[PDB]
Amino acid sequence: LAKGMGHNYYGEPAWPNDLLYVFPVVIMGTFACIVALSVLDPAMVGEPANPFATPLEILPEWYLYPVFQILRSLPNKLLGVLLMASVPLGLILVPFIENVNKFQNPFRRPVATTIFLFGTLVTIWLGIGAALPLDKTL
Amino acid sequence: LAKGMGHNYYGEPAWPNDLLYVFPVVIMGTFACIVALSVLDPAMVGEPANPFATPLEILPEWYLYPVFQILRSLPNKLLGVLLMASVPLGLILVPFIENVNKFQNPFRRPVATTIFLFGTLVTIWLGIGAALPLDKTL
Amino acid sequence: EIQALADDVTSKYVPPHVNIFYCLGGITLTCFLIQFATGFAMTFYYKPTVTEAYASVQYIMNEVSFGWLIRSIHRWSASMMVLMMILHVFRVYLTGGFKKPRELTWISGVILAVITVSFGVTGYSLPWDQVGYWAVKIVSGVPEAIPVVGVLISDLLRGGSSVGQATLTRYYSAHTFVLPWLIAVFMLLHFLMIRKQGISGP
Amino acid sequence: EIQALADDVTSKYVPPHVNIFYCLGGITLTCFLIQFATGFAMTFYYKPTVTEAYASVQYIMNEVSFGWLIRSIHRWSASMMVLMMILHVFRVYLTGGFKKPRELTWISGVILAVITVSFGVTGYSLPWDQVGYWAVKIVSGVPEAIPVVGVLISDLLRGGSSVGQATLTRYYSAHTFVLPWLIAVFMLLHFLMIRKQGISGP
Amino acid sequence: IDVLGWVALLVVFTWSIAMVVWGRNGL
Amino acid sequence: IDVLGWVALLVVFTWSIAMVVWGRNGL
Amino acid sequence: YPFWAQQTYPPTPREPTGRIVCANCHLAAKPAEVEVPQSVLPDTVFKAVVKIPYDTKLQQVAADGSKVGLNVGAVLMLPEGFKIAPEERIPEELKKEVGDVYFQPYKEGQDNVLLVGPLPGEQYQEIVFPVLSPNPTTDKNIHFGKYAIHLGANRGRGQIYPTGEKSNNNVFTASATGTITKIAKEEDEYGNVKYQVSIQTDSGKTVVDTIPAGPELIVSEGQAVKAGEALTNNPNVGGFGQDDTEIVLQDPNRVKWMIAFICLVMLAQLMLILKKKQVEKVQAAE
Amino acid sequence: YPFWAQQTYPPTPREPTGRIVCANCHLAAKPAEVEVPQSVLPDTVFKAVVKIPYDTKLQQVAADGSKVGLNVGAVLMLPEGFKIAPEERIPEELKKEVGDVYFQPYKEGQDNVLLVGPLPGEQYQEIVFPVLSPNPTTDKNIHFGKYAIHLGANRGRGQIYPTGEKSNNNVFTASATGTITKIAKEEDEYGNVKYQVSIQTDSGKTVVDTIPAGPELIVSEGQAVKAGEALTNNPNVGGFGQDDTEIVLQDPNRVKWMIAFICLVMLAQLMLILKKKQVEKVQAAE
Amino acid sequence: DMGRRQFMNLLAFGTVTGVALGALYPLVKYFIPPSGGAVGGGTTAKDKLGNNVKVSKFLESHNAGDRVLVQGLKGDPTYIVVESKEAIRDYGINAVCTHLGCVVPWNAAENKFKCPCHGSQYDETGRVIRGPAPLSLALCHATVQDDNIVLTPWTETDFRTGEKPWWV
Amino acid sequence: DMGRRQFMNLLAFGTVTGVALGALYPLVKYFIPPSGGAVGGGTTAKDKLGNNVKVSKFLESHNAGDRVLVQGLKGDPTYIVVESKEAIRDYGINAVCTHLGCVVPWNAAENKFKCPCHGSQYDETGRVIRGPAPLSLALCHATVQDDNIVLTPWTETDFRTGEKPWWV
Amino acid sequence: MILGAVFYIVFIALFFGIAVGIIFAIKSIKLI
Amino acid sequence: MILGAVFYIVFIALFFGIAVGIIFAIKSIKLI
Amino acid sequence: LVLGLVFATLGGLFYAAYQQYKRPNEL
Amino acid sequence: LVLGLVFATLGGLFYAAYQQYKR
Amino acid sequence: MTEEMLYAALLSFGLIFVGWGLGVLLLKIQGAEKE
Amino acid sequence: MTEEMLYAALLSFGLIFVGWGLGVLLLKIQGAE
Ligand code: CLA
Ligand code: CLA
Ligand code: HEM
Ligand code: HEM
Ligand code: FES
Ligand code: FES
Repeated sequence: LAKGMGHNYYGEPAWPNDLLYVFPVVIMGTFACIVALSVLDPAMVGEPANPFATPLEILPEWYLYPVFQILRSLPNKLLGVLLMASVPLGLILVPFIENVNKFQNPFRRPVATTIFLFGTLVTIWLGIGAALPLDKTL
Repeated sequence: LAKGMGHNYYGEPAWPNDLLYVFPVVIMGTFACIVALSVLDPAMVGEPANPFATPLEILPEWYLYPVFQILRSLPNKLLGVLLMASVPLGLILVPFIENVNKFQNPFRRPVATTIFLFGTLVTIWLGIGAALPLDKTL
Repeated sequence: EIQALADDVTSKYVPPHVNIFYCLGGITLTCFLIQFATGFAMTFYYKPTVTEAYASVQYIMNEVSFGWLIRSIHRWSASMMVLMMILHVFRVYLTGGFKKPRELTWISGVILAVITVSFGVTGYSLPWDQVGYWAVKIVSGVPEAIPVVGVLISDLLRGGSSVGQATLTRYYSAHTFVLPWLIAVFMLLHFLMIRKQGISGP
Repeated sequence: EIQALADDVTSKYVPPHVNIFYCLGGITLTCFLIQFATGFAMTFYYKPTVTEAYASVQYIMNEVSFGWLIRSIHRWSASMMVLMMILHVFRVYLTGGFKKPRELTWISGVILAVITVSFGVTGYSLPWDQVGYWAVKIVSGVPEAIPVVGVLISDLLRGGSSVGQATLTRYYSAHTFVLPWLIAVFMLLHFLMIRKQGISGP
Repeated sequence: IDVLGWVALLVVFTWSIAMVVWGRNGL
Repeated sequence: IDVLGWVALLVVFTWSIAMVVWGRNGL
Repeated sequence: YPFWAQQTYPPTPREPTGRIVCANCHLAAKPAEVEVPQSVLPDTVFKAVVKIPYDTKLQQVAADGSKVGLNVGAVLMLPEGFKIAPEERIPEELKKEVGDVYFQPYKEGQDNVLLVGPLPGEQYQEIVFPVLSPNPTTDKNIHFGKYAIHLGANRGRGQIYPTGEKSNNNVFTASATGTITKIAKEEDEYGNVKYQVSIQTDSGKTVVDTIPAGPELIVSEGQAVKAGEALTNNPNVGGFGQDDTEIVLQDPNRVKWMIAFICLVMLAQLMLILKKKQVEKVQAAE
Repeated sequence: YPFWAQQTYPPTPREPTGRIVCANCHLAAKPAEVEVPQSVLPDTVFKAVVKIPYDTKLQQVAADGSKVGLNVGAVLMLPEGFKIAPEERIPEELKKEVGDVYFQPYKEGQDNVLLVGPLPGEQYQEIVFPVLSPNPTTDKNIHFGKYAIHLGANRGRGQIYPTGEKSNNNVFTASATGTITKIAKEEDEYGNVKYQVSIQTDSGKTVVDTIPAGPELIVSEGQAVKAGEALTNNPNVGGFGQDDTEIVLQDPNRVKWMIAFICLVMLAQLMLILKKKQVEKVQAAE
Repeated sequence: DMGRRQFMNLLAFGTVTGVALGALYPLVKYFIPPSGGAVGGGTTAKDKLGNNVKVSKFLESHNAGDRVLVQGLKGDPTYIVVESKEAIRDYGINAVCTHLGCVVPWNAAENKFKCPCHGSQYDETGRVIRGPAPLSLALCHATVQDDNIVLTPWTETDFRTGEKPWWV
Repeated sequence: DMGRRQFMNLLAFGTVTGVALGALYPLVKYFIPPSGGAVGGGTTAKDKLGNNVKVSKFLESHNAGDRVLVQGLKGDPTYIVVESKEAIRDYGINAVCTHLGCVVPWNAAENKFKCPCHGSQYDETGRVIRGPAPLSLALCHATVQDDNIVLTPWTETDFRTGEKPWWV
Repeated sequence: MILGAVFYIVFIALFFGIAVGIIFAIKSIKLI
Repeated sequence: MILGAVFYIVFIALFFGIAVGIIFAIKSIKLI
Repeated sequence: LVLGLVFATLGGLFYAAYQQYKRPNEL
Repeated sequence: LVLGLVFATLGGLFYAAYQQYKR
Repeated sequence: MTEEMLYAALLSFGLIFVGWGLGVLLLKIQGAEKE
Repeated sequence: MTEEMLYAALLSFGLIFVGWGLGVLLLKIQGAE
């Protein structure tokens, strides 16, 4: 379903409009799951009486773990700061790094994949907290 | 500038881009006066609220005067409410009313102008809340 | 510079026939842009609460570097946007810029005016001063002149009973969250629906 | 009828290729749309004073109509948007989305992630209990290890030299005024710069 | 335990309706 | 009073600069 | 008298509502104005005219009931820090020639809230105050900005005494809903002369009352039922009037920069129309 | 003992920091767990297992210093309103067969905060609580939602007495930095048997000390300078452990509608893929 | 084969919109503001100089109709009053101006609530003798709930009308 | 005629940008929060337990090692202490290990301060042991004022080491 | 107030402005 | 927490999802 | 009990996905 | 005095407009 | 308290294949692109 | 207190023409076609 006009580069072949009619299925599907959840497992509350009273864990959002597991690991400094800054900035440079490859496809260049997988392992591994299984152990 | 083929109800004859280079003049000009008037007539800090004491002036900002002069004039009801609602809604219908001169602009049309001027008089007159009893005035 | 360079050249589009008062539109807009900035700036020191509302305002005046100025501008620029918008209505009206080709730009217009007046009305009460606290007290019942839905309206705008701090809570949400998103939406339509002119000749 | 003739029809076009994980973009977006709504809904009862903050939250849970539900959703959908965004990053990374000419769609991308994480970080502290009040206490100094201005940075984010009175005020402004306008601007670019294709094939 | 003892349930019900609402209109 | 005794002033100054900065580059 | 408000509501001269406490006793309304410059530099002696107008002509019934002249009074609330200039900072005619009475602070300390105890005649329909503006530099408890000033001007005797009793400078309605038959207006003797009354309303309870000297009588016998209302006159000819305003304690410093900026703006604009438009020859060539 | 915390910090069993007050005396750490259902309907008797694990084997030095068995203790903080089910609401084996000790409220009223005074042996590495959930319907001071539950489990004797003095169930370091020459480990007589010491550190101040019965000795004479450190053994073999969790007081009412909605969603979706996509024949014709 | 009947979707989008409203219902409810009966106008009897308009606080003080404000009924005025018999009065002239909405003042002279905003002159009981006022001032009760002269929500038929009150 | 010199605009846009910064300066200043000047902390009596705090109260139980926090210093929490002879302990440490954000924990055992969050060790007078403990803890003075104890805003020197202060 | 008149006339200058120059504006680019 | 694992694996399912079906995906539409 | 269903409703509702899972057809 | 200038600065700054005016 | 997520995670993964299955299975009972 | 705006208003109107003037006048001293 893809001929020769205004021909070349990149574009559109088959399934036009009405895919935007399974989208509502996705949206409803997304909502539903978040709704079922909020019910079975709601939120809660905690303090506003004594801020002189330090808790002892500090469980920031789950996705601030790898970064947190870093910040607290290497002796403060800015290496951590600089290091965690390397996550977003380091990314911004990727389409400049792994940027060669045209005719092929994208899953046939290991000096990316390998690196990717590896980095998403460190990430996980670092996903750890309060003297949790500790940076060491694994 | 202007010949024959781009025909319709819209048009662009002379002065392209760089008018958007007097705009900054306008913007600076707007700011300056607001800033100037801001230092000349600094924001006055008023006295605190109290639900028990009320009277002695209270007017609704200002552009709300005509509307306010109305609401309080005619014995409450919804005639006032309905009446002030008539200001915005009544307007939305105008391009439908004074819109019989599509083959010719409605600006010389007095049965518009006259009405416009007239209504912007009432508006004014109503602005100036004016001391209730003698909120007679013109 | 390509990567989607295909449209870029779409720039210095097209000219003007006869103008000047035709600057009202952008002026009013400007006054708004001025409000968004100075308004935002105040969300860093304003506290939407009956107890701390009034105090934070004085705090801005005498304590913050230029608080008195950011606020003063906001107060003026506000009264200016409205003033300018009225004049823009004149410009437009007296010149039949609503005629036929463009009437939707005008309606979204009237809408923009209701959004704009609403801004002032909610913001006017934020310094929880008497004028602002009693002006809200007075406009709260205005809508009660309607059946079940005339008081539901009022109950929804004030917070319930009469004028609590929920009134201030809802008024702040409205002034700094709601209204700003609406005007942005309608200034958005109002501007896009523009590829317009008017009254000219050969 | 068809008065609405501000240039229309033939909008019915553009065919697709072969994907299945190319939804993580819209999902994440959806989770956001969900946050904007429920988030906004809470600006009507959440009172951000260091004295009132905590209380208003319970008020939403216990004393408010579905408050417990609007908030519970907001809490989940938040963690979901972030979760989904990461997966979207995977999809993209392992699909070669930031193609030859899409590198800008990817960078605005990384930007969108920093905005999104920021949301959680500021909102996490808003109910002002201990986990949220101490997590902010702990992340405030993080920037002070950066010379030249690292402290200025910290002093500007906490609006002071210690966590408190203004930290919550700036954090609320950031979470409900600033951050939302930024994500809207970058989702805006991110989506518009999608006047290109995407995959590979045979 | 009733994850299946039950999901196996809820799931196939809406599924039966699925595989059946098919036939219904497939005819 | 000094609206003119003064605006007439401030105004013409930036004006002189105007009419002059013209010549300056008009040459 | 102004002294009366001080003694009656000693803490503050104005009710939470904004109405000044005079109106409690001077229930007749008449004009009132406060004239102060839009703004004054800090530590500057300036004028503040409290106009309490009323054409000299016309007399009010004095305690004795005989027609007499008018005397004025007031209460002025300047913003925090302002207070009258030291006798030596008051220029010649400038501030010293115009008005010269005594400004007593509502209470020990409040030098920004003065009662004009002195009750001048037809000479002070003007009354000028030479106030000295504060200095936010020498006083860290004082800041610049726009602030409010309030006024409560009076003239003509009060209708009520701090004693709780009413003057003869108003109306003494009747006690019963009924027809009176006569005027028991006899004199008295020496240090007093009442003009009693002989109301009837014989209807079961046939009562009569007492009206003081001063207020004239209009109707009586034959009719005048009403309901224990309108005596037969209200000699009240003067009253209270309020007016508010605001003044800006200006920091010449703020002005400079705003004037500085303005010049950069006008200047910055000049360059725009100059370079931009006026240097349009390029395509102006083809 | 649990009874000790109650008497020492009577108001609350947990410090503002979250650490339970046991750790003040039982400074050795070991595991601890709380097992409660994700959620329970209101007014339902359910299980709450407080595991305080440790392999039965191994003995601690008792007061006399002889090796003895292990005894467990704990403190449980259920959320507001929860309290143990009335003896009659506790099912047979279900709740009544598993664990049977005495749950004493930390203080008069607090039925949701129980001390497991009773200090069972190797029989209670489990310890089950049959608690009864509140009802927000019959109690308008109780609401549904997710709430927190806390645990402080123990085992093994404490290292400190409420008397301020320490037990023999911990190391007793030396007093002086120096070499000891002998072991003054004589017995005693009757209701006691200390194992004194004869430290030297003759260096100017030649001091000796006192070690109690129980902890073994390792080094002594000839060397053992250090600095008034390590006695010669650590008999402490048990300790405190905490664990937190949460349970949702669920309103079956909430679930119904969410389940109702879910079905409308799945159903509303069915109709979508059915009508939309599958009914694509129109152009599927050309 | 002869399809051409996407005239059923008036069911697909039918049930969809169905889900939409279902989910929108609670959100709308959420925005609608809850019950109550106190919080401010609860039960203390605040004042005008720093006290409490009660019974054994404001029983043996009044005389010719004394005006001091307790609090409010969902946000309104309150008192303890008195008249021509020497005893707090049994009724509650809920002084919420019925015209535009200002707290009206009481004149112990003209014995007419001379509201300043627009000039309504209700009696010393709320009887607007001269407008431009709509209906006389609001009302309530006049007792106690133990030490506090307490009243509460009004639905007792007005006496100045005999028939139902001007807001029942 | 020979124009072609829009090489001046390096002045039009020059002075424009000029206006831009001028207007931007105060906006930026505005965002730089207010600081101190005389340096002093205006207290809302806060307890380590959340309620009003008074002198003789927390100042009396100081036995060998009392360390509980009250409404303290601009971020830095203030401990209340006394020596053995129970005299106004001339030091009250703000458990301020400016390390990674936690409040320095006193030692019920060491009487020193051993931070658990990240391993910082201290002594009795705020004296760090080694590390991750950054430096020696900040000290205070010893005084009371009408059941309202008075310590003062720090910018001053410390005797534990002898040199000008670092923890001002 | 002060601005009371700032716009009471700034707008009248405006009206005249449009109503004047304008009627007479395109009233000659296509008049006779 | 609960979600702790909701995404600890929802994402691992995702990875497998793309890294698996994907390498092998276009690894045949243009492989040999 | 009822709680069992609830999650069997979340786990069972993930079915949303089960629909795209089928989404691919022909055009 | 200085105040005089200030407004002569507002009235005098209205010049902004005096620039478009140059159209 | 790990075992609460340990089972919580296994479910997210698996269910994916359970859904995937029914999808495949669904298409199969109606006609799935065999080529 | 009207006389404060009465003069405040006259200024807005006039200044317009004063500005307009200098604009015209400006163009004139450079070529207005
Ligand atoms: C080798 C290949 C490799 C690959 C393919 C990846 C891939 C990925 N990593 Mg990762 N990583 C790697 C190696 C790799 N990593 C290594 C070697 C390290 C150790 C040094 C890390 C450490 C790491 C961390 C710590 C994190 C990731 C995360 C992530 C991903 C989620 C994207 C995101 O939302 O980030 C968005 C970014 C963040 C969450 C970091 C916060 C950044 C904020 C504080 C500052 C942003 C500053 C701004 C942009 C800089 C301006 C500078 C100015 C001068 C202009 C992701 C898909 C993130 C994740 O999994 O989150 C749930 C995450 O937190 N990685
Ligand atoms: C012929 C042309 C013409 C034109 C172009 C205008 C133009 C304009 N007029 Mg106007 N007018 C005219 C003729 C005209 N008028 C005539 C003939 C009359 C005589 C009766 C009036 C009487 C008049 C009055 C009395 C007022 C105006 C106002 C205004 C303007 C401000 C608009 C605004 O923001 O209001 C937006 C809305 C409001 C100010 C009122 C808010 C009302 C709320 C309570 C409800 C809004 C309803 C909402 C849509 C929901 C509907 C519910 C349903 C049950 C009804 C405006 C730009 C207003 C003004 O000058 O404001 C500064 C004003 O008060 N005009
Ligand atoms: C003042 C110098 C000024 C004038 C005059 C003016 C005019 C104007 C017109 C005639 C249009 C319609 C344009 C068309 O059909 O091509 C128009 C449109 C927009 N304007 Fe404007 N404008 C003046 C000033 C300003 C200023 C200072 C701004 C603010 C940046 C501004 C903005 C806009 C916008 C936005 C539009 C929308 C245009 C579109 O969609 O094509 N104007 N303006
Ligand atoms: C899951 C059913 C799903 C798929 C598959 C999918 C695909 C998809 C593609 C291929 C694009 C590219 C569009 C283009 O090039 O013009 C795209 C873009 C957007 N999507 Fe999507 N999408 C799926 C699901 C969803 C859902 C549920 C939403 C939320 C309503 C959503 C949203 C968006 C948005 C926004 C865009 C940008 C579109 C544009 O710029 O035109 N998607 N999606
Ligand atoms: S508000 Fe009192 S008469 Fe109108
Ligand atoms: S903050 Fe105390 S040791 Fe790290």
